[PDB]
Amino acid sequence: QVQLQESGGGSVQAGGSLTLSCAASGYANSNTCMGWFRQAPGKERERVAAISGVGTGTYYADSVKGRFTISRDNGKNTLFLQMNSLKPEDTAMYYCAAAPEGRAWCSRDPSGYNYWGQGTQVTVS
Amino acid sequence: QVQLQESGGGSVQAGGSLTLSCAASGYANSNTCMGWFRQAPGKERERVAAISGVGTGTYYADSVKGRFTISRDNGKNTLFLQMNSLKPEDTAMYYCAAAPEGRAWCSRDPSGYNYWGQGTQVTVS
Amino acid sequence: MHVAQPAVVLASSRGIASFVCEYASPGKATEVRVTVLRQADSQVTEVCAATYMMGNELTFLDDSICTGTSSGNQVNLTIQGLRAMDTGLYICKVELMYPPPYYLGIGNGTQIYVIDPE
Amino acid sequence: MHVAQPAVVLASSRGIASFVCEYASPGKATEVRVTVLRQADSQVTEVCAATYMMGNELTFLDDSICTGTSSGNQVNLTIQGLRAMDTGLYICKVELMYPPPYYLGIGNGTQIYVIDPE
Ligand SMILES: *[C@@H]1O[C@H](CO[C@@H]2O[C@@H](C)[C@@H](O)[C@@H](O)[C@@H]2O)[C@@H](O)[C@H](O)[C@H]1NC(C)=O
Ligand SMILES: *[C@@H]1O[C@H](CO[C@@H]2O[C@@H](C)[C@@H](O)[C@@H](O)[C@@H]2O)[C@@H](O)[C@H](O)[C@H]1NC(C)=O
Ligand SMILES: *[C@@H]1O[C@H](CO)[C@@H](O)[C@H](O)[C@H]1NC(C)=O
Ligand code: NA
Repeated sequence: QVQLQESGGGSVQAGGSLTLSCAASGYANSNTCMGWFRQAPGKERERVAAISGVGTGTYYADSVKGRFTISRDNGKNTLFLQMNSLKPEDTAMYYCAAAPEGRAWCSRDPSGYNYWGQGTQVTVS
Repeated sequence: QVQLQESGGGSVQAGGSLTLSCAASGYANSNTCMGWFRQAPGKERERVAAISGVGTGTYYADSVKGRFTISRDNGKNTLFLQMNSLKPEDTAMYYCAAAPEGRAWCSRDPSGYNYWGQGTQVTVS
Repeated sequence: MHVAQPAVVLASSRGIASFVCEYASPGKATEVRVTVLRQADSQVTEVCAATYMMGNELTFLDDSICTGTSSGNQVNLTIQGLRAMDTGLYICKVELMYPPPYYLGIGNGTQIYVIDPE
Repeated sequence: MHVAQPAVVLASSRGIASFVCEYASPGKATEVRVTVLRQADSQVTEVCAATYMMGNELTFLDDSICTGTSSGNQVNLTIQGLRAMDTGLYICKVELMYPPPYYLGIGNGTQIYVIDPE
């Protein structure tokens, strides 16, 4: 089965920068949509960014449009979230998700992602 | 992959009885709809009977309603068609079909079945 | 999308098990497709699917063990001819198909318990 | 069901590849779901999916590389942002979802060839 593990999270100052990694392992079909979700204290998981399983196709939330960037390495083993111009509102628990193996197109709701990572905290002063 | 093979077909007299078997093999999900189709010389494949993947749910064609019965063994390895009061019109090439693995509900059109058997002839005098 | 349904339901001696499946429709949806997914032994099984239409009565895709009637922004599903081995988690997937935009909802699931008479 | 589509299509320098996908609708279908399956290296990849209501424009399920517009009983699909490694057989699955009965059609597939500029 597919297993995701986050890294590169931590606390930083406002207007700062961070890069979150999500090492994906045990893929039968590596052409699967992956995305990032953030959960604020109490509020539900909203999708920040997501990349298509086939071809170059990045999709972002309006709240992080331009400031955030989602990317994949050549092997499609590791998923990255380039976070720039971090605001206090970006403070949340960030999770890296993946669609059902083979599903290249990306769901907006978190119900359309089967595999999830344990999660990583990102604080912004 | 799933593979189906028919048996127990042959020529009989009018108002006779036959029992067709369809030994199914290589199932990841055994809870899948199976059915029987017949093809007359020239005319297309019409569904005679079909059984649900989940629970006891048999569905028949009005032409064979009451005279034909579809059943499954405990293991869901072998599919049976109990044919009684065979009329000359029943004379056709009988095929045992199966829906996509996991599809419990039964299609009426043969297009909604992925796996087919080689076939077996049934003649009625 | 939020999708609520009973946690547990007991099937009758005959093997009939009804359960509601309500959904918090964000937009004025006209077409909605309710799909019953049975999850057991680490594998999913599509039991049946029903298309709720505005101007029509709830219509199930060809022949299935499922019956039921819609009532506003919820559906009363009725699974028939169940046996002991069918006992599993019956997850209720809801989709707002038309008009756009597309919304997906998947409930926690109704654990339907079944017993064979004698 | 019979589903026809181009045998081969070349992707532009930018990486856009359009192709038609017509189907011989037996019944008076209202809802049709077109799904693009990319087959390569003995594995299937669901590229995108869209629902086509007869009297309305084509709508794709959430965010995908696919765009297009419907016309009667055929669809003009447009896959964007393709690269060299995406080169494969793009099979066009059609499903008459509503009203019953259910019909499935899978075409031979469009072999979309792509090369990276410099
Ligand atoms: C859910 O529905 C159950 C059975 O449905 C009823 O009988 C079938 C054959 C149809 O005629 C249908 O229109 C009827 O409603 C009921 O036993 C049960 O009470 C219903 N539950 C709720 C909460 O509405
Ligand atoms: C398929 O459509 C292609 C262009 O895309 C269409 O027109 C643009 C301006 C947008 O409105 C877009 O949403 C439409 O899908 C054409 O280049 C191509 O020739 C069309 N194919 C055929 C066979 O006519
Ligand atoms: C589903 O289970 C979760 C526990 O993780 C709970 O918070 C939620 O209320 C449940 N939903 C419903 C509709 O019962
Ligand atoms: Na379906």
